[PDB]
Amino acid sequence: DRELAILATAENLLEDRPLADISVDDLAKGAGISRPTFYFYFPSKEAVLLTLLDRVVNQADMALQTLAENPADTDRENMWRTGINVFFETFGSHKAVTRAGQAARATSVEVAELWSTFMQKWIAYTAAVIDAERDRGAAPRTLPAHELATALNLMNERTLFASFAGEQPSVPEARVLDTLVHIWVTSIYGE
Amino acid sequence: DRELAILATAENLLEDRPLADISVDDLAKGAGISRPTFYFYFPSKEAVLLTLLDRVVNQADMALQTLAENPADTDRENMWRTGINVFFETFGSHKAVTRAGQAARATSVEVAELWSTFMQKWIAYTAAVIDAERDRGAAPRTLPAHELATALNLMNERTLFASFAGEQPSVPEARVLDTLVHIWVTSIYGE
Ligand SMILES: NS(=O)(=O)c1ccc(C#CCNS(=O)(=O)c2ccccc2)cc1
Ligand SMILES: NS(=O)(=O)c1ccc(C#CCNS(=O)(=O)c2ccccc2)cc1
Repeated sequence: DRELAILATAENLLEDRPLADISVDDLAKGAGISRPTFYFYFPSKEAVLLTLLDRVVNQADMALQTLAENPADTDRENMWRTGINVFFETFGSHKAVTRAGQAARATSVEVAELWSTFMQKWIAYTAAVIDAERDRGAAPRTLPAHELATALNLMNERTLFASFAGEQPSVPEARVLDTLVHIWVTSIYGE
Repeated sequence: DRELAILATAENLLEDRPLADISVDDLAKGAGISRPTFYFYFPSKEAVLLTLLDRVVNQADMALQTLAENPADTDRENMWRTGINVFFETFGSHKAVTRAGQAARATSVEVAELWSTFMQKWIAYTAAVIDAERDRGAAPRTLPAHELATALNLMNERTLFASFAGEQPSVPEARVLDTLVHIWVTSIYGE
């Protein structure tokens, strides 16, 4: 729609500057519409970022749901690698939205609640798979599954974001998947 | 000095509200001085937070240096637990400064560089101990030591902060030390 044009303009402009340096008039100009026509589709530039983040987070969530219903036929290391890779590829494909979404989180209760809702879902699913692994006798009963899942998911949130944002310090982007898979597998399967 | 009174006032006021909701006049009033006398000791409320964070970070750093020179006589699990506990106790004792310091980081190049400098030091020290553990034949040569160290330190930064800030999701504060020690020990010693 013109809606898609506003979203595409915002994702494109977030690649060279922060949301603070983008005006409603910048987004309108980019989408070939007026300022008031803009305000028809979205109440604020903040609402545009929220919609962009919602789309990225639901893409990750739907990719993980697809994988959950369609297990890869490989060893347990390559199965965790496949699941972590959903997040690596999805957020890694939308770095500017990921970086601006993380920033907004301090300032936007809707952005903070969106990230919180999905992190709770992804942790609950992580804990359920660890529990299944313990029930089949492949993983030892060590930490409570939900607490282990929480820290592994927060590790991935922080470590993926540092790599994508080029922070110092960070794991290089070409090494981060293998780094996370090692810590997940040793911490889930180790005595 | 009056310097200490300004710092004590700022740490006390950060326990009930963010830096954005504190005025230079609030800090002056709390320290029993005028606004211009305030500006003698610090150029901005931002500079007060930077000094508070600098003190907290250097307290952690000096506690870790003391431990490094004075190894506990216990198994390797309790030794990593002792080292992680420096961070748990130091930042956990200064939650309001930790929370405001993390926030400022998006907005303050000095705060971002301070955290970055110390994270690089703590990762370099973590990697050196893993390497020593591999050299003595107690730890297997798995991931590159520096990349493993990076992700474990970023895990701790994020997970400690979520617990302290009461985020959803978070590991409960009374379980976070044990959760982190499990992941460090299994990921450092596991094949
Ligand atoms: N947001 S996050 O990056 O912390 C994260 C969150 C969750 C997951 C996951 C998962 C598990 N699904 S599975 O990999 O298909 C699998 C199936 C069966 C046996 C082993 C594994 C990965 C990452
Ligand atoms: N900022 S952070 O929380 O990620 C972190 C960073 C670094 C450390 C540490 C450490 C290692 N020193 S040691 O524990 O004394 C030890 C000595 C000998 C044998 C095993 C261990 C802990 C935590």
